[PDB]
Amino acid sequence: APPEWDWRSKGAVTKVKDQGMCGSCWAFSVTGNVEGQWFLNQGTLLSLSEQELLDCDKMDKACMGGLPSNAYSAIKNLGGLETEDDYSYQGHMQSCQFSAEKAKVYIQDSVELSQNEQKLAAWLAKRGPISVAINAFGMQFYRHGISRPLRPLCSPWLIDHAVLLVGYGQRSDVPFWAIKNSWGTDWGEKGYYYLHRGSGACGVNTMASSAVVD
Amino acid sequence: APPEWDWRSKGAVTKVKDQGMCGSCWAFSVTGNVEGQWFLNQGTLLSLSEQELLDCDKMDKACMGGLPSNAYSAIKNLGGLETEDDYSYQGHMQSCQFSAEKAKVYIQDSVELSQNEQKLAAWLAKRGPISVAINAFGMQFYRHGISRPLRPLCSPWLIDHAVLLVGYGQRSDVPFWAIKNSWGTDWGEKGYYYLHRGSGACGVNTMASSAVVD
Ligand SMILES: CCC[C@@H](/C=C/S(=O)(=O)c1ccccc1)NC(=O)[C@H](Cc1ccccc1)NC(=O)N1CCC(N2CCOCC2)CC1
Ligand SMILES: CCC[C@@H](/C=C/S(=O)(=O)c1ccccc1)NC(=O)[C@H](Cc1ccccc1)NC(=O)N1CCC(N2CCOCC2)CC1
Repeated sequence: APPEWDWRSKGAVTKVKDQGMCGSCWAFSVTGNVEGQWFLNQGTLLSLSEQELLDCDKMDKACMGGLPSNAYSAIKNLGGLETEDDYSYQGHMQSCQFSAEKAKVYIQDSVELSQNEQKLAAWLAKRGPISVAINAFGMQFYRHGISRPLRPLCSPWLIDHAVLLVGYGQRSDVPFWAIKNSWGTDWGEKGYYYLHRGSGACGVNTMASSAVVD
Repeated sequence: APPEWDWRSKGAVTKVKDQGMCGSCWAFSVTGNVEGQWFLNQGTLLSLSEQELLDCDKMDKACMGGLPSNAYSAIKNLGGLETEDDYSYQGHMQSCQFSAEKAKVYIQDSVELSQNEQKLAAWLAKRGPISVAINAFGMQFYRHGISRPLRPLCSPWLIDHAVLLVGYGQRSDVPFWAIKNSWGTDWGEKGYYYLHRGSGACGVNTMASSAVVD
């Protein structure tokens, strides 16, 4: 695997979005991963609908939380995912407005990735952005820099956020993961969270996954 | 046994893989079975190395064919199976790169199952995906739907392929076996072959087996 890699300059990542006051992080983690997979496997980067997951996925609970695993399944079962433009984000659940004929992206499966961060970096560089669940301890008071919270304070037992691994590298010889958040661009480093890489920081390596598009 | 059952929605099946131009079907049939056994008995689904079998299993012949029975014996003798991440698939034989400390999965033995399809269904629903040898005639032209070639075209005595039973059920009162193939996802129904169940179709029930984990 390469020493460093980031998908933003390669066209596999959409701009940073904002979930607002809705606890829909899980939906953004999933669309971000699916957007990357569709670009790399079908050739076009599209901004996909988180709202479809909020309204047409009852296994998950919209603003009250969800799991990428259930999201991938819902998208497959529904028959596709619409774009942000055809099904805009409202920040709250509503009756399902999914239209099989409006869907432009399809999922056929999903995979759970390795818990080894070296292997995760290799997968990322070769197959695209990875959906990950993390403990958000080191994010609220976050501004910039490579975050490395006191280990016990960011354990995998309290994972409570879902985001996206977009790249990795080293800043002054300190390994990092470039993580796309969903709280707008005015947060952190242009909407991104940089986390220490190689220490199982905030359980970032424990629940990595990706959809398998058609 | 349940009227229907499929391990895909239950987390015991990895993504559909692709042999490439290599007669390594036997290796995929075996890793698929072991992946299911380790998930059910140890709790985690890991994508395992078919390459290990191509390079380290000397009773079999890598891209020119193999027997599930030989493969189970090799895995046991080697001391386990490494993951796809640690020992990636190349589609051709190489020198053995197996390393004891890299082994993440191990088996204690293997069993040959009954040819009775009702018993096989019951065993599948209770113990997991089953490795099966099959006459691949019906798969050569397969597009979709429940395959049921004429007897003389799919003789149960002309076995040439090895796949994995992942589920069973019925489509319009027609009983079927859901079979995971290893020719990529563009083949068949998203990489899967659906075969008539209850008629010993293509000898699918004649060489059923499974690794024993625990
Ligand atoms: C209120 C839900 C917020 C939302 C997004 C985080 S957020 O809104 O940006 C945020 C972060 C930090 C402080 C406040 C708000 N969180 C989630 O969707 C998280 C994401 C997640 C967590 C763990 C593993 C994988 C994914 N999931 C959820 O919160 N879920 C609700 C509980 C559910 N549990 C299932 C088992 O039985 C108990 C309930 C799982 C999904
Ligand atoms: C060139 C080998 C291809 C490979 C995988 C099939 S394949 O690549 O998907 C494909 C599909 C359709 C047409 C051609 C090729 N096949 C095998 O490994 C097959 C799988 C198999 C066959 C028979 C019983 C059990 C398992 N094995 C073999 O081809 N082997 C050679 C013959 C040997 N004898 C068979 C008869 O009894 C004594 C031993 C068994 C192993």
